[PDB]
Amino acid sequence: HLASSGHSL
Amino acid sequence: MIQRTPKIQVYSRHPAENGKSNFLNCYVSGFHPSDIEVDLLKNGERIEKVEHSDLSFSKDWSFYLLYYTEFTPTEKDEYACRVNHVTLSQPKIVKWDRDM
Amino acid sequence: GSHSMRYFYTAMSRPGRGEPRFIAVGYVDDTQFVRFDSDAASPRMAPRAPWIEQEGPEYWDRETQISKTNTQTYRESLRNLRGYYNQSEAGSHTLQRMYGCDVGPDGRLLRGHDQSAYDGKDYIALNEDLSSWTAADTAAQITQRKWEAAREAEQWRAYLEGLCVEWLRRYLENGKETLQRADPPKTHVTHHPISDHEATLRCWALGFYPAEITLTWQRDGEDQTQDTELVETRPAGDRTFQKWAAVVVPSGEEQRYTCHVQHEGLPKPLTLRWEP
Ligand code: NA
Repeated sequence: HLASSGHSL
Repeated sequence: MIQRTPKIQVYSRHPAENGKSNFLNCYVSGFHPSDIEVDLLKNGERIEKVEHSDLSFSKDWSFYLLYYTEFTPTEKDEYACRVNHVTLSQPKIVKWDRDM
Repeated sequence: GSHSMRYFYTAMSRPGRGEPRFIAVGYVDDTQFVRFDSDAASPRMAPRAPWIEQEGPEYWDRETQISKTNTQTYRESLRNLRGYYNQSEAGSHTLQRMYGCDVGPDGRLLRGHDQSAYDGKDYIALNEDLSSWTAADTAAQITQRKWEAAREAEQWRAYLEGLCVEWLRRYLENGKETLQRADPPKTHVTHHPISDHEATLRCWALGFYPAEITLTWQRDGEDQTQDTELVETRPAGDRTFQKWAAVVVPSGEEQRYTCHVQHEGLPKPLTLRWEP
């Protein structure tokens, strides 16, 4: 179950 | 940039005896970046419909891939794996050693 | 009987040959169970183990949408990193991420993970406290400041302690007949003469799972660490793994050498000799 999409680097 | 050259191992899924079906495996690992050319050779000629695993990497960030094909060894047929990568002057050939 | 879930992200730019490719694969222990490739004709998160297939459409839609979003976010991240290092738009670069959770036999969180690397070198990592970051350089310090502003560590901690562990426990139960089964190595010792003077003793371990294994040669009960050639553990293609260890011995002295094998699938550790 993936981590939710987060902030770009 | 720091690049890493691929390690190569050529081997079968099960121990080999002539006339039975097996899988020929070419495992390339330890490399960076991830673009790589890998062919399985039969007496010099590239085999077709070879498959491979989904790209992944180890804890040190280097990539690894398994290239494999179903086959049937014989006492005469020779097998090898041909690998090219940005770190390699020319493609490297690793023959399948029977008694590895 | 500890277990882990890990996701591996790779994003690679290729100027002149389209937008950066994004690839995501998921593992439980040494078993791959999903994949996504932004270069597929119709990109979707797809199953790679039988026990994940039973998940319903809302699962596959969620994982596909996250991965399609990530494809775009990792393209932004690659643009940002190029800037952070004052790099030209002509060169190819790689961004990697791996994250996940480890649990013990009782299923409790042992520790979580989230690490990132740029062109193969460590860039930023979430600390074991799941609340702070370690940045490799002044470029990663920019990422850290951005991520502190967006409270990313907080979200990682909630994921790593919550859904990561809960879904890993669920996978472990749905796949228990393989994920919770350790298969021991099939072993033997072979003998390859070099000259009248020496020969090679090679100790083989085949068909084992998981990949974790210890293979050592001893001469008179002392380990031959610097003298042993260990090959990298390799996949057989049928979920199992292979490894060998070799030592060159003086001819006639073969019986001084013992091969020692440790694996979770083994009732007892093994000691093996050459049997001519
Ligand atoms: Na080359």
